[PDB]
Amino acid sequence: LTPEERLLRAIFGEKAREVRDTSLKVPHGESGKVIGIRVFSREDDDELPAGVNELVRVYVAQKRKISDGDKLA
Amino acid sequence: SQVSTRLVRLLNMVPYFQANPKVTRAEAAAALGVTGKQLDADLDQLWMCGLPGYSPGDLIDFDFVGDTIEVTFSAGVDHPLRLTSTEATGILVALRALVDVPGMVDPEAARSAIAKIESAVGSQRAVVEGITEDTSAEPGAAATVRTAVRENRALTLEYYSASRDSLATRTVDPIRVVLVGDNSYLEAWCRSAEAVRLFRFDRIVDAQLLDDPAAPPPPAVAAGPDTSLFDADPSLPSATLLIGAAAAWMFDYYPLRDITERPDGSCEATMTYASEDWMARFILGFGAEVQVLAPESLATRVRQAAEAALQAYARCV
Amino acid sequence: AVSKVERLMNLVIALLSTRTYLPAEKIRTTVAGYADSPSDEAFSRMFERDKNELRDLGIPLETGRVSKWDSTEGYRINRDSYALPPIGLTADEAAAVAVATQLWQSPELVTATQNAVLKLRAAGVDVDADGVGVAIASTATLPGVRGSEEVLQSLLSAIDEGRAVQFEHRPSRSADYTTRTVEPWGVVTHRGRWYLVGHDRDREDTRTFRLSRISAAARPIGPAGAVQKPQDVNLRDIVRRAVAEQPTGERARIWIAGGRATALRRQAVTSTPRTIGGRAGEEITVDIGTWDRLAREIASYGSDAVALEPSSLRDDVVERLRAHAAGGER
DNA sequence: ACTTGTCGGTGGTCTGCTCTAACGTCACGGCCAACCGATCGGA
Repeated sequence: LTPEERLLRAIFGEKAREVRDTSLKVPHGESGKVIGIRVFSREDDDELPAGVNELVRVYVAQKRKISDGDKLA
Repeated sequence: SQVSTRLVRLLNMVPYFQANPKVTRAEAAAALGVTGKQLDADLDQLWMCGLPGYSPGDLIDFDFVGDTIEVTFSAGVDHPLRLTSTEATGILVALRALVDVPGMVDPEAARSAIAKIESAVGSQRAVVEGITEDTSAEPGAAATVRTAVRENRALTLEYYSASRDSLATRTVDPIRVVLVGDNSYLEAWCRSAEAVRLFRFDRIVDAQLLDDPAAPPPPAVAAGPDTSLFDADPSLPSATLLIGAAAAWMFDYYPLRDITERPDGSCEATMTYASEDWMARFILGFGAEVQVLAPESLATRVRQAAEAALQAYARCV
Repeated sequence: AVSKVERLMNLVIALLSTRTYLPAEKIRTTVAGYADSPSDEAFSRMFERDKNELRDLGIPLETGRVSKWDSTEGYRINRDSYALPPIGLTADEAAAVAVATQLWQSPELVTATQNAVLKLRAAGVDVDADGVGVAIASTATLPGVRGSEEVLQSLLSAIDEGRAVQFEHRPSRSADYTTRTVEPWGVVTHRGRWYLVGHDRDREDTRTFRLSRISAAARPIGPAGAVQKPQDVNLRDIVRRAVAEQPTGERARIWIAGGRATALRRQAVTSTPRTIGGRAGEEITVDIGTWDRLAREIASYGSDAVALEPSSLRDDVVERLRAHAAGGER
């Protein structure tokens, strides 16, 4: 780490752990209401591909009304 | 070795300082049993060692407020080191040895300590164990004695004097409790005779608590832990008796002196006696196994007692 | 220039604070004190010595691969095994520990007890001995605790190592020493007296040996882990059976003069006053137990205690009294 | 009294090289399946 980052972490007390944040976030320009979550784990006897331990899929549902720019025909 | 013990102490200092937020120098020195300079050197050595990388916000940091010690960054030292087999075994052995001693410690507390230590270390039935799960043989006199010692209150004890073979009720003020050999003795000041005497727990039938919190004289005059004024004195008479080979019971329970070996059993020993009657009873108990040699007066008294006993048995039916 | 204690402290801190296994090269480069090694072999020898010393202190080092995709081995100290579970101690337990920490006298036992007390105090609880105000007077005259100190330490060490014990034991000072080789099982105390429990390899029986009789030559022999005592065996029950065999013997009626024989008065089960030969007293029906002990107790009091039944005990007492009254010639 | 540089040994794991002696002896497989224009090399 850069010396400034180490100094800041020392001052504020946030310990520097060897972890990288990879949180899943909603992509740009998307929203809606979560309707279903499916979680797969290797320990539950699932035919997961080799090297994979956890796999979670989140479904987002959205209702789109008609507006400017939409194409009708 | 010494270095290993120093390392263990230095590693376990951090949890101790975390447990007590503002422990002073004197308390730490008393807890660790070390001098001030040694504790200061150990604290300095512990101050400048910590996380790899060696940043001032990474290694162990303290906060000195006057003469107080506080921890600001444990550097991962959150719990003390575990207990090795030897020290845990020694602690368990000491606790199980002291639980059976009457009056030195409450049996319930000893059992609770044993259970908690076994749970913490995870020991099993393959370790040292006691004889009785629940004693229940305490008549309550030991608890009263301990309460009197703690609260410094007058106590009444009915002590059986083995030398004189009589029951004497005395009012004494407890001073301290000491252990001699395998028989713990209670040390207290008796106003009836104005002297310090040692009373054994098994010889006390019952104890009565009184509301007379009077300070005993010895604390105001002399409070020596030993006070063995009559335990071993040259003024105590000594009896010279012949001991047979068969009568080997007394070779262990009594302090025989001047022991000499003879295949024909013509060599005797010498043992002190508190009272003439006690020595006479001790001689008469063994029967023909013990022969009286000196003094002549003791032998004559024993012979007269034996003749009187024979006459009494002849008269009785 | 880094002291050995500082080096070991740095090493243990680095191992504890690292969640992944570390190879030797990373420890050499990172941890201070390992950068002054003139050669790689010297560093390896020093690291092996330090690791052996740390392992001797009970720290549970774990060795494994750095990663599932790598072959090099690394080092890591488990935090769960390194940390003892928390325990809450009351005032009574603290007083008990403070009283018990001042019993041993051997330097090894004293050091072990001091280390255990230090660890217990650092766990969070407080132990104080000045509040109780109880000390120990006798320090070199105890035949059970002080006398049987090195022997007890050797037996405990052998039990921990799971090895047989060879020693010399004699039933009495009159008898001769006999070499005994038994497999230890445990130590049980009764009335403040130690009793070693084990199985003899020369007689094939379970025997209890009093530690006072056993000399200090408690040599441990046999490979470690070769002793597997059954779990269902209750050592305390065996010790209790060995302490006393005869339950109550028989019932004997003894006449004792009133006001005396308090020791025999306490042992009386039933009492019945009776005056014989112009002397008042009470006739008590008591047990027998050890015949010799009862005979000695009766003969000690002389005319104070008069035996009535059985006739054999009265005859024995009369014979002993006649032998005493013979004048010491025989 | 404690500790360390220097010396030598075991066993396991990862990595590389050399050897094996009945007789054996010259490959299928084939896309491509457009369209126009310009240029160099044979007949």
